[PDB]
Amino acid sequence: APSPTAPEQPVDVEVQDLEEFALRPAPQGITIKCRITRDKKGMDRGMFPTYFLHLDREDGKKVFLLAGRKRKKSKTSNYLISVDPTDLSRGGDSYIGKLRSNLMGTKFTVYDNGVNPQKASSSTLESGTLRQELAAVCYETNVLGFKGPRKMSVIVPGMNMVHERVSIRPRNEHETLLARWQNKNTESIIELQNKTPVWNDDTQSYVLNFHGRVTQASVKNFQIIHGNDPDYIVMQFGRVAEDVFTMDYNYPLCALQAFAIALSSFDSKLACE
Repeated sequence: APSPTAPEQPVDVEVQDLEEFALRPAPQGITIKCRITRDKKGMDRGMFPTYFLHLDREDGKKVFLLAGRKRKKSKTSNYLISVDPTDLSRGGDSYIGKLRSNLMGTKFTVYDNGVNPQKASSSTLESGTLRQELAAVCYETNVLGFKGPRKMSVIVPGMNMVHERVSIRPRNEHETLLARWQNKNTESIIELQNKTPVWNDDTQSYVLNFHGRVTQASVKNFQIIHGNDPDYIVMQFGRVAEDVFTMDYNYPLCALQAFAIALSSFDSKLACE
């Protein structure tokens, strides 16, 4: 008697500590399905919106995971990412990570809530208090926007063989995620990119298969892959309504990397949506 083949059933991952969850790589074989809600409360007053990440459960329940919001006054551009929604949405500054862009809008870095290595701190520069780099996002600029979707590359800390994330605590400009990519120090990192949208001559549009989870065309819709493994979707992000988007991630990413990446797409100068 041969054994039956059963269909794979999705199981709801559970959440205890939110910070612990947010840094935990999606396990092998498991997709963490979420939605991001842009809350426009306060925009009438000149306030940047708060974005809420909720786990999108099979039973239909929505479990709060993270919130993100752009800081009022910086002459670059940055977001705080927090496990306290009230504090973030109401003007506070507690955070487990933060998303920083360059002047141009084309480069972003995701850090954790450790110490900036430019604070006059000699004491700290040595073990475990220093700022961790979690992700770097780079957006390509183009020739008047040559009738083509956004191109992005994403760099993250590499994984060990017990499938946990290394740690990258840059002490100088030489050791950032962006630096190691540019200088081809690729032992300690992973290079991801957005999956190429395929031009469809019938629809006269660029398309990807989001498998039912994205329903509206948008310049912000994307999927992230390892370049040499294009069938395996590492994360996907896309519009389902005016102020709501899905966000799904897989190994190696954790919620905070994926959310941070998604948030970077909302900022963009070349501001389109």
